[PDB]
Amino acid sequence: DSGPIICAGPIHSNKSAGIPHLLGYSEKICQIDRLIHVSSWLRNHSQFQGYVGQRGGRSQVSYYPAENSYSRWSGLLSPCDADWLGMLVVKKARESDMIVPGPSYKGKVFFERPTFDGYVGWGCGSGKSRTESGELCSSDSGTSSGLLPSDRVLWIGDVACQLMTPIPEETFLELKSFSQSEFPDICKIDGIVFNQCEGESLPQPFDVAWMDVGHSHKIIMREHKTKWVQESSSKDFVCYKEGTGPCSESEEKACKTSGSCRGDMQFCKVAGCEHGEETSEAKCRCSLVHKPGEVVVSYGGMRVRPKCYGFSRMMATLHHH
Amino acid sequence: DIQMTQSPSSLSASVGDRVTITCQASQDISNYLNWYQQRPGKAPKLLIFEASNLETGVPSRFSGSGSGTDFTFTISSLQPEDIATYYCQQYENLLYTFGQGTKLEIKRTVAAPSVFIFPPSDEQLKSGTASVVCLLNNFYPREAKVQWKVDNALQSGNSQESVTEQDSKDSTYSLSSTLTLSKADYEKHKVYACEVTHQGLSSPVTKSFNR
Amino acid sequence: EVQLLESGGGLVQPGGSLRLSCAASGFIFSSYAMSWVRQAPGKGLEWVSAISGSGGSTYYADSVKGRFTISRDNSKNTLYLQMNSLRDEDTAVYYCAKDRSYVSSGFFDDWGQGTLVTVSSASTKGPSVFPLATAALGCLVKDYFPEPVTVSWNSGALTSGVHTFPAVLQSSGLYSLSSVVTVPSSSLGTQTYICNVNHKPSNTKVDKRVEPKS
Ligand SMILES: *[C@@H]1O[C@H](CO)[C@@H](O[C@@H]2O[C@H](CO)[C@@H](O[C@@H]3O[C@H](CO)[C@@H](O)[C@H](O)[C@@H]3O)[C@H](O)[C@H]2NC(C)=O)[C@H](O)[C@H]1NC(C)=O
Ligand SMILES: *[C@@H]1O[C@H](CO)[C@@H](O[C@@H]2O[C@H](CO)[C@@H](O)[C@H](O)[C@H]2NC(C)=O)[C@H](O)[C@H]1NC(C)=O
Repeated sequence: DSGPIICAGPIHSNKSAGIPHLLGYSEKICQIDRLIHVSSWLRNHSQFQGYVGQRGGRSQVSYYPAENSYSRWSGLLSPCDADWLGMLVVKKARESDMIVPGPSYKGKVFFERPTFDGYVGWGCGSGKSRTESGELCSSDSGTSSGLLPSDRVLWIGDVACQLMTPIPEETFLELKSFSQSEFPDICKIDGIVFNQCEGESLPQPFDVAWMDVGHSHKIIMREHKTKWVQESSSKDFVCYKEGTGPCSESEEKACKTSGSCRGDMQFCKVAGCEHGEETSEAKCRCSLVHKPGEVVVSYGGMRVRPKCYGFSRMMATLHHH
Repeated sequence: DIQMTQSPSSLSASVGDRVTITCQASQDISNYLNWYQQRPGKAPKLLIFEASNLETGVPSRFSGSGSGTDFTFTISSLQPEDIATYYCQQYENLLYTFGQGTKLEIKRTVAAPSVFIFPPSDEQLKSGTASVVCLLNNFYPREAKVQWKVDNALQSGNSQESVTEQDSKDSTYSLSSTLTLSKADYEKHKVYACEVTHQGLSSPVTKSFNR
Repeated sequence: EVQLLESGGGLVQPGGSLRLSCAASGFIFSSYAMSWVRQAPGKGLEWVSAISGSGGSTYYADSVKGRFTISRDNSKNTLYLQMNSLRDEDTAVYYCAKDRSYVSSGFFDDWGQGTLVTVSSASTKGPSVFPLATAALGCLVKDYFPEPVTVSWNSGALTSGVHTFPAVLQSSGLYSLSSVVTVPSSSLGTQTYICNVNHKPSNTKVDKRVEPKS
């Protein structure tokens, strides 16, 4: 199942240990492999002690729907992953945020859902997990260790996030109007005005393809083309020491700017390497992150590099007839 | 899968000295190594986890270090209660494996044994076997030999010795040497001597009885 | 507060089966993985099996896979080890241990007192308890099988100076140990000294008195 980007699943020794704010790119990626970011999210917004993902790491997270394409590429970023990298924010849920039907919420400590205007996460505190409906947290006699397995984390949707090419407002408004034309029946998505109706139906599950282009709200689509392009930027490479683990911020910068480290076929072509020197020792090696590339989306006569893209369940109100 | 090796297998040091134990894994286990202390007669006790972290309540004289395959466990200043066998354990893999253990002796001042001799009881004599028990109490070092004598004749191959584990405060040993004869052989002779020679005695001791 | 109490060890012949139990108290049993670790006489520690907090994941060492089964009752707060097809290499003291997580992790933070399993075709026999005359005295626990025997003095009132020797294996195949104690020689009359010898595998319980004679 997938596998980790750099760091194998954590074996935490203390639920009370602090989470260190790391600056290196590969340092942050390592924390992402070990679900340190979801644990940080749980401690912040829910008053939860410890970690999730013991021995499992990010690769053993559970998904809705369970069969997930982007799950198989360890290098594709979930909304939580991009949040840790500061590309977006997964907000704490409020009572108004609609919990969607279909996921198996029972025994889950955290779950996350992309909404029409953002990304929302639901947490549980120490000693508790979600009921069957997801509406509440209830006492869970298996969670008091504070060192919980990965499948207690639920990521809803088949999602890939990346560095976007920002687009001007004119592009977004045109993209906005095309989506309105493709979905004339819809009124509100996740409580946010999509069209003007006055005549709405009750909220209803809505599996839709969308994309984040870094504006007011997302852009949902029916007919679109997706293409994966390769870009070989430094963010496509992670650097590790054999034995030590992820390289520091300064060692990673040196590797990616000075052709002084070792790497695989792709890394040496991009930034350069040097062999014939390596004694016993151990310096930093940088390898390619396993992904199809960057996703580029054609829609409504346009073509964008979006912040996020995927097919996920949102809630929609329809036109009354 | 992952094999753990400890060195030394055995180790002698005196109170106040520094003690270092090494443990090696056949593969990388990062820092996923624990250290256990098993005192005589007790279950193992976790002293250090994640190769360097002191367990709650463990004195600061205990420390550890290492990452990868080579690891170390250190007692900065030995104390008598540290008498134990120490085990390392990897938990990188779910199938946990221990090192073979390192036995720690406490060196101390020489101490002569208090020597006693016990005749067979009457209640035992009616079963046709006589057991004569000689006791060495609270001596150090362990090295000491008991030589039985019956009418000043050296008994051979008819005795057995048992030694207690080193004491957690005394650091001493205690020894028993049981001489087993038949009742017929027992009542053929008069003088039953237990002769102890030990470094803490200028001259060998003899404790005997007449029956 | 955290305590683990093993039970169920004893004599068993080769090919036989045993069920060990480990009763837990003082913590939320269902939130923590448990492990069984064994130790053959005079040898090192060998991890045997582990189980997650709920029981949905089990793990075994290759030396015992297919013959041993680990289970737990989280309402009774007890851990089990079912051992079948037993052999001589299975003779050991068996400990249960509390882990630090729901997932088996390998931190053995709390241990039981252990329970002895001896695998042999030989038969049980209770011991003979003879007396032994600052002066020292003691009792001679002779000709018993199997291990162990626990020797108390004056129902535990006597602790200082007590040395209970390791048992020795005789040519007869039976064990024989001594327990001794030193008393300040003004004990004749002024004090009573009784050794309590227990051999639970044969249910033999003896309270011998030790006294001067003539
Ligand atoms: C959970 O809450 C903690 C506590 O606020 C969050 O950690 C904080 O994250 C921010 C953003 O990455 C860090 O800001 C940085 O601070 C350094 C100062 O050393 C500064 O140089 C940077 O410009 C940046 O502002 C902040 O240091 C960090 N705080 C701590 C104590 O680690 C964490 O992000 C939250 N987790 C989630 C999932 O929201
Ligand atoms: C787990 O982490 C916590 C948090 O650092 C440790 O708690 C600290 O322990 C030290 C050492 O005794 C104390 O001086 C601090 O006051 C404690 N702080 C808090 C907030 O509790 C705890 O010791 C760690 N556990 C282990 C076994 O290392």
